[PDB]
Amino acid sequence: PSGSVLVTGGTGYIGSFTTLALLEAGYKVVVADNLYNSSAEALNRIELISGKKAEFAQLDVTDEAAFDKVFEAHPDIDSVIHFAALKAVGESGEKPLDYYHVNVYGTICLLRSMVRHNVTNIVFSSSATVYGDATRFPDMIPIPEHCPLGPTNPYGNTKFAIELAITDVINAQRNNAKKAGNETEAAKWNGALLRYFNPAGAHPSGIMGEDPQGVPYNLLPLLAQVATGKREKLLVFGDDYASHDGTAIRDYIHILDLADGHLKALNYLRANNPGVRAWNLGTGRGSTVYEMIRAFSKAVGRDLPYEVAPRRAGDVLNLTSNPTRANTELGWKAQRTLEQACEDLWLWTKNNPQGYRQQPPAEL
Amino acid sequence: PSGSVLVTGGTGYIGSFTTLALLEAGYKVVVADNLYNSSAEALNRIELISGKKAEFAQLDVTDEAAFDKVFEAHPDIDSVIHFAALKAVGESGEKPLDYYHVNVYGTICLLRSMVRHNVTNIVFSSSATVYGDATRFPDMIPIPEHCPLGPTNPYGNTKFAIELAITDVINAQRNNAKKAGNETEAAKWNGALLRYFNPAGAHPSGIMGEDPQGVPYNLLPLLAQVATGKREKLLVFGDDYASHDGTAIRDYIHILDLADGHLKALNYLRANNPGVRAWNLGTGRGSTVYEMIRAFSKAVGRDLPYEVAPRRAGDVLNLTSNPTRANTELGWKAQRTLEQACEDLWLWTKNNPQGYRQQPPAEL
Ligand SMILES: NC(=O)c1ccc[n+]([C@@H]2O[C@H](COP(=O)([O-])OP(=O)(O)OC[C@H]3O[C@@H](n4cnc5c(N)ncnc54)[C@H](O)[C@@H]3O)[C@@H](O)[C@H]2O)c1
Ligand SMILES: NC(=O)c1ccc[n+]([C@@H]2O[C@H](COP(=O)([O-])OP(=O)(O)OC[C@H]3O[C@@H](n4cnc5c(N)ncnc54)[C@H](O)[C@@H]3O)[C@@H](O)[C@H]2O)c1
Ligand SMILES: O=c1ccn([C@@H]2O[C@H](COP(=O)(O)OP(=O)(O)O[C@H]3O[C@H](CO)[C@@H](O)[C@H](O)[C@H]3O)[C@@H](O)[C@H]2O)c(=O)[nH]1
Ligand SMILES: O=c1ccn([C@@H]2O[C@H](COP(=O)(O)OP(=O)(O)O[C@H]3O[C@H](CO)[C@@H](O)[C@H](O)[C@H]3O)[C@@H](O)[C@H]2O)c(=O)[nH]1
Repeated sequence: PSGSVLVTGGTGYIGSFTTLALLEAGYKVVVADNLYNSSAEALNRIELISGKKAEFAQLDVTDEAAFDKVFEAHPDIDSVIHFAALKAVGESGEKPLDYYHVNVYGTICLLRSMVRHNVTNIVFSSSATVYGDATRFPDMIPIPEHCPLGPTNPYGNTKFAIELAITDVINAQRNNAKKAGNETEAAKWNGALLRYFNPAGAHPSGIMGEDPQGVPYNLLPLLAQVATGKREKLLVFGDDYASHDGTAIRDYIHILDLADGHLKALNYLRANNPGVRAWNLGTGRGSTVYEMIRAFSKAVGRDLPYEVAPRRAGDVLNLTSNPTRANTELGWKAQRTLEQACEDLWLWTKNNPQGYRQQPPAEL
Repeated sequence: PSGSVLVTGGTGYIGSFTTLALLEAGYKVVVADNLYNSSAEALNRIELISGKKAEFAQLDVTDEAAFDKVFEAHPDIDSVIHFAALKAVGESGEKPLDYYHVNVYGTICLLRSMVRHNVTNIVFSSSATVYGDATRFPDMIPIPEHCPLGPTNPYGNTKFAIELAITDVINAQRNNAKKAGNETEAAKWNGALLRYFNPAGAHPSGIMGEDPQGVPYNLLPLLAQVATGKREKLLVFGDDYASHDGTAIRDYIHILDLADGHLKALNYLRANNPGVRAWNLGTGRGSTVYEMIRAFSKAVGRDLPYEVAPRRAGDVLNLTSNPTRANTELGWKAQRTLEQACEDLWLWTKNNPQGYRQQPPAEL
């Protein structure tokens, strides 16, 4: 094997494609999830694509004893990728305690169990919401990693709190080893703070994609529901923004390039051993809402109906990425394009309108 | 009774004088502590001074079920003052996980139990370390509340993370009530973020003071050990600072004024109901290390011996407070002075060289 990796979440959206890329790289993957917002079927789809399958452990991330059982059964893990969290921004303003309990405390349980079993590498799933609004700063768009952090929602604060925790915990392990004159043990402890932006698309085979629980709230999944008949139309949130057409700007990156960025980051940790460092995982291409509706409509064939609604509270003007650091240091670049994401997203939705609770059509 | 209050910590340094001021105000106090860094004897000293005694509950703050038992036995609490935490800055760089588990997660358990039992007011014990170094900002000294936060140690990050949690949790309770057209229920939820600076001194009766576990590390307690014979001398950390004599600057506030600030804040919450707001609890008077050694030496009689050592890592130049907000809004001002603190501190140490594990001399 080319190494072992524990993947919390794993059965989730970004988690599934990440474990897929890991197995195809030759890694041994153990997936940890309580299946709150995903299905275990995603693993079966991985086996059909890669030929390899990951071991599955069903446990709550807030259960510290459960993390111990995993490391005791797999003492060769050495590195963990952390996806397990709650990601609904609006919901975080309704019940932030559940977010602080799952995201923050869940990470605490992980780190404690990590130190206890001597797994020294962690790759955290941070968001771009930690930057908040970047228009209050001159020449801060596109957004670099050295941008001062300041979230505007409880979800962002959880991610921001974890980043501070990851830095402190890991640096302590390194500094305590340096004090004891053990530079060897110090170099082993590393952390990758990957700040995702806006993910989109699915697998080109059309057998794997995003299948969450509850009602979708993101732009593309809602557009997919319009094009499939579940939704009547789309509600554009604000048309008076400082863009050219009037809609907000985001950085939409393909899920395949997003998941591949973990492989680059994990290698950079096992190589240089820089300790803790953050990286933006975007494309650098800013796209308006109107452009996305048009891009996805072109992928489907017909133009999807929409209606203009007032601005959504907490929505920033621009969230374009400055991925120059990730391109040079990690050697990672967004291969797939924005339009290329709409094509295999629509491929996934058209063939699988009911996600994983159905069996895909005759594919190969 | 003039209200009921749960006081986590309570048996600790700032906690003891706070519960003392609460009982003297007519409040009903239930003290929660695991006695990690304090003794239960402090309560007996309170009974001797105030005549009233607080109910004691021995429990870990990371035990959510224990918090439930308290609220179920005391359904009339309605408000909680949160002191329970780990405060050693240097130690936080050695084992930050224990700090994130006790400070951050302990607060999470409290809030969850608070929402569960409908106690709506919380007064958090924040530190001035959340400001970090304020010299990187023009005209930011003395330090106002609107200073952008940026800690330099894991201990500061825990306090900073909690502040964000307190804001999000409480604002959610208010906003959810507003959405349901219930402005009455929304006004009940409030939070006071009291950012302490540098506490000093003890009770003028000399029967109550600071008696922690382990070895002291703060300036005044170490000076007290020199003047009592336990220490040989004091080690001044750096004499090349940008002050007039060369030593660092801090804001030393008497523990009695510090504890009384909670009464003012608690009243401001039950009155205006502003939701969440931060207040600095200092004097505005900046004092160097040399001035403190001289001030305490004068309180003892003889001049204490000291030796100059290089700078301590993470020590900022200035930490003077800008308490103008606390003076106007809360109607709180530091009555006692700096020199007045050294006098009753030395009174406490001279008569009680072994803290609470001894019986005080014949006092009244
Ligand atoms: N989707 C986005 O636009 C976005 C953007 C930036 C960052 N992220 C972050 O990336 C990560 C993954 O996002 P995603 O889109 O893959 O979402 P997702 O919901 O598909 O993945 C999250 C996974 O966490 C699991 N989980 C939640 N609580 C758990 C618990 N207590 N115990 C065990 N498992 C638990 C869920 O079952 C799910 O599989 C999250 O941390 C999210 O905040 C996502
Ligand atoms: N001392 C300072 O210079 C300073 C300055 C700024 C802020 N503060 C903050 O003020 C608060 C009180 O400080 P203090 O000087 O009174 O220190 P302290 O040690 O006397 O008080 C802390 C109390 O917390 C208790 N405690 C710790 N962990 C616990 C747990 N898991 N369960 C139950 N109880 C637990 C201890 O037993 C102790 O009584 C702390 O939050 C501290 O960070 C102190
Ligand atoms: O029905 C809709 C949905 C969205 N939008 C707009 O489309 C853009 C993108 O919306 P969405 O997909 O919800 O993304 P963001 O609001 O940018 O935030 C998402 O992407 C973040 C990246 O950091 C994640 O952390 C969050 O969990 C996730 O809600 C925004 O400008 C919205 O105003 C609409 O106009 N109409
Ligand atoms: O032996 C000593 C101890 C201290 N100092 C100096 O005295 C000053 C005050 O030291 P100390 O009492 O340790 O206070 P701070 O370093 O300012 O921090 C304390 O006060 C904070 C207020 O926010 C709390 O949060 C921390 O827990 C606590 O360590 C500093 O300039 C030190 O460099 C010395 O020169 N020699």
